[PDB]
Formats: sequence, C-alpha cells, structure tokens
Amino acid sequence: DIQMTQSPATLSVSPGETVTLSCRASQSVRTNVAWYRHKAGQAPMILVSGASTRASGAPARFSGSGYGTEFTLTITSLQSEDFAVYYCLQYNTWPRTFGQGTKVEVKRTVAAPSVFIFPPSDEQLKSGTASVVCLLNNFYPREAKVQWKVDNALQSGNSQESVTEQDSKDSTYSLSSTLTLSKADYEKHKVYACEVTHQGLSSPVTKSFNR
Amino acid sequence: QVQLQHSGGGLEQPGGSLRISCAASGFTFNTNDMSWVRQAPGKGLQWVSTIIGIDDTTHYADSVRGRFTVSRDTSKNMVYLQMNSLRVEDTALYYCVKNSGIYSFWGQGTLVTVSSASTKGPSVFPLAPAALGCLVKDYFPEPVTVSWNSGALTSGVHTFPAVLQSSGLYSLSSVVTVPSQTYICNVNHKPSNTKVDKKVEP
Ligand SMILES: [Cl-]
Ligand SMILES: [Cl-]
Repeated sequence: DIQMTQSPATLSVSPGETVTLSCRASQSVRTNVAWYRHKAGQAPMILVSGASTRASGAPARFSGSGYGTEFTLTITSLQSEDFAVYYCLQYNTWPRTFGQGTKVEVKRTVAAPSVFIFPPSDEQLKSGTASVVCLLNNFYPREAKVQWKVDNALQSGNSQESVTEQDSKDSTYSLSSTLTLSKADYEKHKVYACEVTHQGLSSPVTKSFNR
Repeated sequence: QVQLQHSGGGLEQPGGSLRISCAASGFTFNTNDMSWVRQAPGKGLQWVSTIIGIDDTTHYADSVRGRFTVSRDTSKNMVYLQMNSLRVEDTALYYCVKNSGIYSFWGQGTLVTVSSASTKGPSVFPLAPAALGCLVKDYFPEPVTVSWNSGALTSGVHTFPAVLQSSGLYSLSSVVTVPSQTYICNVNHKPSNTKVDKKVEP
C-alpha cells in the first residue's frame, strides 16, 4: 500500500492569508493525486485533481503542485469556509489511499482556561457509578494536559476528554475531562484533583474537592 | 445536473448485515466508475470499494474484502454496497461517489452504526454550581439534544460532542456560564422516545 503523509497535522492561520499544505507519497504516484476539503455535517468537496489541475467547480483560490512523491495545496486569501480539514488522495494504483488530514484552524491570541471541578451527583451515586467532571473553558491553543489525582495517585485508563470546535465568536476551545469510578472505589478516597497544564498558565492549576 | 440520492443506513449488531445505495442521475451511469468512501468518527476519509462502469469489475480495501460487495443496477441507475459480517470499526458515514478517483460528486453521508448495545435513553445528572450543567450519560445510539430553559438560554452554552465510553454507551455534558432564575436542561433522545427535564440547583 502507498502511504500518503500530510503535514503539518494542524495549521494555525488568519483569514485573508495565502497558505500551502503538503502531501507525501511513500512511492511514486506520478500526478494522480486529488485534494479535498471537509467541513463537519456536509459531504467532502474536491479542490484539485491530477496534482495541479484545479477541479471544475472548485473556487479560483485553490492551486495544486508537485509530482512523484511531494504534492502541495495552495489556498490564496483564505475565507472563513476554508477553516476545515484537507485530505490528499492517491488514485494511481489500488487500494486508493488518503492522507491522514491537515486541520486549518483559526489563529488568535493565547487564552488561559478557567478550570472547574464537579463531584458526582447524589442521584448518580444511587446507581453504583460515580462521574467526576473537570471543565476547561474558553482557552487557546487547543493543546491542554489534564491530570487526574485521587489521594495524590495519578489515574490511568478511567478518563475521557471531549473538546468543542472553535467558538464562532471568540475562536476558543472548551474541554471536559470526565473521570469514571465505581461507587465502591469513589468511597475509598477523599481528594479528587484535576491538575491542568496550558501555554496560557505559568504554573499548573489544580481544581479539587474533598468527598 | 449530477445527482446522487442516498438510502437510509442503520443500526446493526456485529456479524450482522446491511445494504446501502445511491440512485444516480444527470450523467451516463451505465459506463461510469462508481466508488464508496467512508469516514469513522474522529478518523479520516477511507476508500472502501469501486465498481468499474465499462466491464462491471470491482476493487476493495483489505479490511472489507469478502464481507462487502459493491454492485449496480444499470436499469434503475442504482449503486449498492452490501455490507456483511459487520464489525464495530465499520461504524461510519458512507458516501457513494462518482468516478474511481476524481470524486467531484458525492452522495449524502449514510450512517452505519455497528454495536452490540441496545437502544437506551440517557440518565440526566446535574453539574452543580459561575458554571453549571447536565451530565447526559449512558445513552444509545446517537444522538441526544440538549437545550436550556426550553430554548430561551442560548448564549454561554457549551454542549460537548458525545464520546463513546468503554461500556459501549455514549456520554456528554452540556455546560453553561451564568451570572450571580431557575436553570432547566431539556434532553431529548428520539431513538428511545425519551424526553428528560432536569433542573440544576446549588
Ligand atoms: Cl476564489
Ligand atoms: Cl449525541
């Protein structure tokens, strides 16, 4: 199989800027490569075909270049609809293979997260399971490290994070990290801490409570 | 114009089977190559199969070969995807697409969900206070709808995307930043025909 390697994983840019996305084939794909734009809730749309030919219904601002193993995508003066995910595809051989995607996100200033912790509700404890929710509100960049400590013991395998899309108004992210415990295990401990690490924070902030 | 009309997908058990389709028009379908592309939640685009217009030959990804069959009916301009021995990782949005490589025309995404979970309405727990919210936990399948005070409270609301838990059930939290009035979260689950209203108290 031909591996298609897209770089960088994320691109942080402003509207009106010209931008270039890279795609690398593990072996020669000649010029048989295509580019796609994908916005959530709507079907992906074609931009470039034959590595450099702009597709029939694609806007004038999309250009493509390269051959063999290194391909590029240029978006001249990018619009708000351009803040999406871009995939390159090789169709030179079988299987057809896509690249893993490049997310073009809205650049903005650094903002530190407002951290909040929520103990499990009394009604949830009536059902043999506990949920400790940690909220990281309206921060930038997306990159955030969330550590869960139960009586100073680091937690592994019992947490899941969920992060929102960039806020249409302020271009920030919000993240929930939810810790799952049995009612039994929740009653064995006192200190539930959510320690956060972010570029906007000089030192890690810890939001905690006692059972 | 080139039109591609998708069928409904479905909810299937592992080892189960489904057939999805697209009715084509606005082009010479009998001689055109047709493909299937899928996208799994949080993953990228992946090519599934292609049927060749000129001779009816077919190509598959290794992950689906022997389980999935791409076929067509020239008389009705129908392209099909018969997905047998369904696996959890087949859970995705499936797009019928025009040509074998230059995908200019896409059908709407057809959702296929592969899971052993039974349909189940959520349990709505409060996130008590500033910030407050609701924990919409243990539901199946997606989606749920979360609104605040019957849709009056729209600003400062962060309704998180659902995560699939280890239990195979979904979960999300809806949060709201408010000043210093009653706060009710209204969560609907159409698959289970359940509506839950939960007020958040400090
Ligand atoms: Cl343009
Ligand atoms: Cl959902």
